[PDB]
Amino acid sequence: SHMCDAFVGTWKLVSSENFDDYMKEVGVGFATRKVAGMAKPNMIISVNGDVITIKSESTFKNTEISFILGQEFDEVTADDRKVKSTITLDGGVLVHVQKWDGKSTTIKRKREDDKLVVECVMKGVTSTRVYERA
Ligand SMILES: Cc1sc(NC(=O)C2=C(C(=O)O)CCCC2)c(-c2nc(C3CC3)no2)c1C
Repeated sequence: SHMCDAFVGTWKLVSSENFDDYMKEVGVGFATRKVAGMAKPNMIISVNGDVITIKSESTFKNTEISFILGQEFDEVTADDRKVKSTITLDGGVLVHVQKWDGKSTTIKRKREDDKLVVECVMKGVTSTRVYERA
């Protein structure tokens, strides 16, 4: 058993708060925000040795990242930003920092009761996206 056991599985989005404003702050344009706003992605998390994989599967777009904790990687986001990402575990919370064009956003993923709560922060704007097991 190990580092991210309680994260592993298939998760479905059940609620989203303040996501449009988070997207605005990140720079997403109108049409993408509207289509992104409707999506109910599945989040699929797996671990194989030191490598963690997080897939996002939806109607719009399927994306995937694989990474080692603390080791920077290149990532193309759902809104087509080319970012440099680093994910660490801080007190049981996955902390994902994306850097691009002198900007930064932080996405925190944590287990709370039977949910996986995703908090997305850019400058003063927070969006909370709640997932349940599928
Ligand atoms: C079909 C989907 S899902 C999704 N984003 C998520 O699902 C996101 C999260 C999650 O995994 O819940 C958590 C992190 C933030 C994003 C987008 C989308 N994000 C963006 C900008 C805000 C980054 N632009 O588009 C689309 C088109």
